[PDB]
Amino acid sequence: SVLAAANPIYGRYDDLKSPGDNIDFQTTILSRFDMIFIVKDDHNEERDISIANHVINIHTGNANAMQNQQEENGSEISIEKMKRYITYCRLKCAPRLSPQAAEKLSSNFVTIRKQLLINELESTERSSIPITIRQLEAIIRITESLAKLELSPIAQERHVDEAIRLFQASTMDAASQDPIGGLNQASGTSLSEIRRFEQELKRRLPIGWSTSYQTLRREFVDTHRFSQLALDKALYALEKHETIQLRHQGQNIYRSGV
Amino acid sequence: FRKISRDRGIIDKIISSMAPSIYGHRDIKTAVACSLFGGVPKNVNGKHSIRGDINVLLLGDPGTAKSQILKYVEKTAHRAVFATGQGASAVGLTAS
Amino acid sequence: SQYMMKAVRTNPMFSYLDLNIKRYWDLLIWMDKFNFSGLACIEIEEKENQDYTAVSQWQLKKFLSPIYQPEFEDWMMIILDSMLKTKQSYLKLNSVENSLNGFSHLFSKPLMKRVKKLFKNQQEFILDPQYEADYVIPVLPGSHLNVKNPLL
Amino acid sequence: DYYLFLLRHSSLYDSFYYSNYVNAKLSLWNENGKKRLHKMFARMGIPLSTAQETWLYMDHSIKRELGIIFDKNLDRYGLQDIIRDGFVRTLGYRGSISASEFVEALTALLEVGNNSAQKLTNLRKRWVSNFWLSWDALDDRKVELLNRGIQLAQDLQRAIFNTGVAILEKKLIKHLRIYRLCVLQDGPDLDLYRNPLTLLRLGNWLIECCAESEDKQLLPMVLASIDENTDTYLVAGLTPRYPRGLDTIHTKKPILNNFSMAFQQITAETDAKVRIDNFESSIIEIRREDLSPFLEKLTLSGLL
Ligand SMILES: Nc1ncnc2c1ncn2[C@@H]1O[C@H](COP(=O)(O)OP(=O)(O)OP(=O)(O)O)[C@@H](O)[C@H]1O
Repeated sequence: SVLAAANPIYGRYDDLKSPGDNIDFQTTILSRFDMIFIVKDDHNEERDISIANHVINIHTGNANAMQNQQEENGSEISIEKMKRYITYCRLKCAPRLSPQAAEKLSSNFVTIRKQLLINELESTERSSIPITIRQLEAIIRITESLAKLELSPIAQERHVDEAIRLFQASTMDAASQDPIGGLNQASGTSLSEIRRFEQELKRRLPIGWSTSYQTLRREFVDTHRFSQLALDKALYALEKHETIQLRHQGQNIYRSGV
Repeated sequence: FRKISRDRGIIDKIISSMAPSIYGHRDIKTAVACSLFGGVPKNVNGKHSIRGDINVLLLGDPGTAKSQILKYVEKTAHRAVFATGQGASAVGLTAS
Repeated sequence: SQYMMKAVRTNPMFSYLDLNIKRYWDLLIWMDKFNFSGLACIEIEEKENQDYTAVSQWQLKKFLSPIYQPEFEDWMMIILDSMLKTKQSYLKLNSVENSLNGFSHLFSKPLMKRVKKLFKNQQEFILDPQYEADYVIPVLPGSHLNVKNPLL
Repeated sequence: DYYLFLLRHSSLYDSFYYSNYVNAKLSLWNENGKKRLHKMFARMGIPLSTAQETWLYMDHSIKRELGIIFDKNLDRYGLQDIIRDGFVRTLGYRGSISASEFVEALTALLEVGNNSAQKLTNLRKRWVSNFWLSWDALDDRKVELLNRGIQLAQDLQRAIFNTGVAILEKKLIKHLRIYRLCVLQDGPDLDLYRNPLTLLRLGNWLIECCAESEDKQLLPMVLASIDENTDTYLVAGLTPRYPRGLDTIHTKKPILNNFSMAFQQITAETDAKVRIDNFESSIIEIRREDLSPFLEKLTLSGLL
C-alpha cells in the first residue's frame, strides 16, 4: 500500500486560481489513489486557540500525565497491541458483500459519475481529479476494510454508508472545488449578467421582505433572461452575508442587507 | 562559568560580544546568539519527535556585513560547514 | 446645536420630527444605558460660569460586597475629578485624545496603598465568624457568575 | 547489608543514586554531587561500565570483595554509616530478598496499584482496594505481584527525585520564623501526591536533605499539594529529625508532633472549610480559598 504526501504548486492551494493550474499530477497517477485529501487552513480564532493550547500542553509535559490514563482505562491501546490486532485481523478475516450492498453501491456510483458530467459541461474543461471504475472498486475495498475491523464475515449497508461518506469527504470534495469565478470562457456572458441580475434583484426587493424561487424564476424568465446557471448566483449573493438568505426548507429567499 | 553565569545582564553582554567589530544590527546579533545556543529537542512517549534548533534568514541590501557575520558564526561554532550559491549540489548537501 | 436642528428639520425626510436637547455633557463615561457617569449641565447660560452636576449611575456596583460598594463610588469620584483636572490643564496649555493622557498618575500611588491595606484586612477578617455580615456576595435577578475573592 | 535503595534488583550506580542518605551527604541534585560520585566510583576501583550492570550479572570478583572496598574507601566521603546488618530470606532456587526491599515493595503496592464528595469517595475506595493487593504479596505463591511492586517502587522513587530537584533548585522552600512552608501549585504529575504516602515520601526526602545541612535548626515543615479536580490542598505537617549518625547525648523521646492540637485550635475558632478526618491527625484537606488566611492564623497559633 502507498501513503503519499505532497504540496501544491506555489506552496498554498491559492483558491483564486483554477484547480488544473494547482495540481501537477497527471490523470494517469491520480486514478491509482483510492482517497485524495486536499488540506487547507481556515484561520479561525477558536480553532487556533484550541490548537495552541494542545501544542503547549505537549511541550510543558502535561501530555504524558494525561495520555497514560486514557490508555489505561478504555479509550486507547498501545502500539504493540494495535499491531497484533492488525495482524490477527488480516490473517483471520476476509469479508464479502451482501446483495443489498451491491445495489446501494451501484446507485452511488451512477450518481457520483453523473455529477462529473454536469461539472465538466459547466466548466467546459476536463476534470483534473478523475472518477472511474477504480473509484467504485475503492469504495468496495473501503467497505470490506470497515467490515474487517469487527471480524464480521459479511459486509452490510451499515458499512456501505460509512464508506460512501468517507469517499464523499475525500475525493468528491476535492473534485467539487466549485470556483466562485475564473473569468474564463465558461459563463462569459455571466460576467455581466451576474451584475445585471444582482441590480435587478436589489431594486425589486428592499432590505426587508422576502420572495420565492418559483416567482424569481417564472417572472424573471418570462422576459427570456434565464441562463440555467442562476442556482449558484443566489448562493454567491448569500456569500456577501447581506444580499440573500435562504429559509423555510430553501423555499423562502430573504433580503437581509445591502 | 558558574561564577559569571549569575551576574544580572549576562544575556546583554553575550549579545554585545557577538561580532564586536561590526557596528549596530543588534537584532541580527540577537538572532545569531539564539541560533548558536539553541533549543531543546523533545520526544513525547517515544512516538512524537519535536525539533529543537533555530534557523535564521538574513535578507538585506548589499554592503551590510552579512557575509562577515556568517564567517564569524563559522569561526565560533564547534562544528561548521560553509557553502555558497551554485557551488553546491543536491547530493553535496546530502548523502551520496 | 441650533444649526444642526435647523438642518435636520429642513430635510423633507424629517419635516415632522420633534427634537429637543435635554442635557449637555462636558465629560462622559459610557458603557451602556444602565452604567454611565460624568458631568452635565441642563442648559447653558450667559456671562455666568455654567453650573455642572455630577451624575453616576452604576449597576455594576450592586454585584459587589457591602464593604466594597462605598469604595467603588469613592474611587470613581476621584477618577472623575482627576480626569476633569487634566482636561482643564490640557485646554489651558494650548490618534490620541491628549485631553486625558496622564490622569492616572495623580491617583495611582494612593490606590496601590489602599488596595494593600484592604487586602491585609481581608486576610485578617475573612474567616472571622463575627464579621460574617461583611463579605457576603448578594443574589440578584440575572446573576450567573460564581466567584470567590471579593476584593478581586 | 547497606543503606542502599533496592541493591539486589537494580544496579550499584542506581542504588547509590536514589538513596536518601547518599543524596543528603553528597548533594546529588546538582552537577557537583554527580561529579563527586563519579570520582568515588573511579577511586574504589570499579569501572563505570561494570557498576551499571544488573546485580545478578555483575562481575563475581567485584561482588566477592565489595565489603573490603566499602570499608577502606567510604570513610573519605563521609558515607561510613551505610554499612549495617539486616535479615535476608531465601527459598530454594529462587533468589534472596532483604526486609528493606520487601517493605518498599509493599509500600509501592499500597501507593499505586490496580460534586467533589463523590470524587473524594472514589479515591478513598481505590485506596481501600490497594490494601488487598498489598495483602496478597505476603503469600509465597504470589511472587509476580512482588516483582510488580518492586518496579512500581523504582518508578515512584524516580518521580520523587525528579520533583525534589525542582523544589530545591527554584528555592520554593520559604523560611518563616515558626515553621518552613512548601506549597506545590504548578508542575507535572501532581496527581501522585493526592495519596498521603507519596507526600510522606517527598517529605522524608526533604527532611533528610535538611538534616545533614550545616544549618542548625529544628523547625517543623509544612507541605501542601493542590488537586485541580477537587480544588483542594492536601496539607501535611512533618517533624524535624536529627542527623542519622549523630551521638546519643541528644537521644531521648523524639521530637513531638504538635500539629494536631494547632489544627484543632484553629478549626474550632474559625469557620474554615477544612477536613480533619484521616487517622493521622497531621494531614488535613483544606479548600483552595482558605489556604492563605488559615496559614496566617497558624503563624500566630504557636506550639510549633
Ligand atoms: N557596520 C558595518 N556595516 C556594513 N559593512 C561593514 C560594517 N563594518 C564593516 N563593514 C565592512 O563592509 C564590507 C561589506 O561587507 P560584506 O562584504 O559582508 O557585504 P555583503 O553585501 O553583505 O556581502 P555578500 O554579498 O558577500 O553577502 C566588509 O568589508 C565589512 O568588513
